[PDB]
Amino acid sequence: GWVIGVDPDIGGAIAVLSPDGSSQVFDNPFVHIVVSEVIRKRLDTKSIIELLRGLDAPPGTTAYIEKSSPPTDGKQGWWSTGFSYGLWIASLVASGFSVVPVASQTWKAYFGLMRSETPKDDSRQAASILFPDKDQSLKLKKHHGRAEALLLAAYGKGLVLPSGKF
Amino acid sequence: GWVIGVDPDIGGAIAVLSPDGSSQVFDNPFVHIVVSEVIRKRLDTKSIIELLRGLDAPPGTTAYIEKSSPPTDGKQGWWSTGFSYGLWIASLVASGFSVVPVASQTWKAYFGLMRSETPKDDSRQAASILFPDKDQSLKLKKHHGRAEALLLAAYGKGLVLPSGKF
Repeated sequence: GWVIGVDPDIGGAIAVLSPDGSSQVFDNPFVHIVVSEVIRKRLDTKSIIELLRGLDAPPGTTAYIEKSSPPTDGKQGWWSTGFSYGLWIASLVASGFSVVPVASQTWKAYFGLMRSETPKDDSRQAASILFPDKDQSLKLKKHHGRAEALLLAAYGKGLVLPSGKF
Repeated sequence: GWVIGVDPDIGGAIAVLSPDGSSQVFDNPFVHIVVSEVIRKRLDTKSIIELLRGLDAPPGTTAYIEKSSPPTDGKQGWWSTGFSYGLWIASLVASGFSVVPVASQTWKAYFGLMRSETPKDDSRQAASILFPDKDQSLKLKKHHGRAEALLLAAYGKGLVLPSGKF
């Protein structure tokens, strides 16, 4: 009855949809790291795992995670993408959750965002239409990570946008 | 009293040194994946975790893992490197182990392999000198992953090569 959505990137989030209709979303924890004298962010492994071990989702809950691709930042931009992705899939399988990777094109096309002039903005609107109680948590432009994780869970659950304006 | 060494790559291995002097080494489990019509290998997350949960190393054992760098295969060659690395560090932290990353230059320089004409061959020799009971398991050229994992654990433990020939 539960479902999890994971935007695995820095700036991402993990969302939990419960069978009683309620939802939750948590920002991905991160630390700082200096790579070649440049300040980078890096996911916080311990905080992610402890977050997963504190969820109310029963073991076996399916986690829908975006398997993405950054090709204009190149080396150590794909290392970061694979690192964050490998970190999340391992943390989920170790917490008792089943993992289903979803292409970014797939969940965006389902919610009609594939060719959006404002993709991050529309995802927050689409996420607040599905979960109006998260409207506070989708206010800022930096909340598109929370929105993607919610849409990833909503796609995996098969939710549909109600008829109305966008 | 225990120590773990992890060559995180495909073709890598995980080694366990016990306080009674004995040692073990396991090949990294993998699956096949077709990426852009090309057959690739990819670490087996479930088999890695189950392997970690079956070790006799008590919780809190430090795991020394190589943090490496492949720059002549480029895109999706660094995604693979970060993916395997993120997969391992998450699987280790989730199994109760503490992680200490070690540069490839660091452990190679400690065992005098930094400027070796035959780096993979010498690592197997160095590993069989430290652990002669693994001589059978270091016979083939493809066993350099097992050797690296053993040397990673031997470095983290502070072992020294006895005086003698190489």
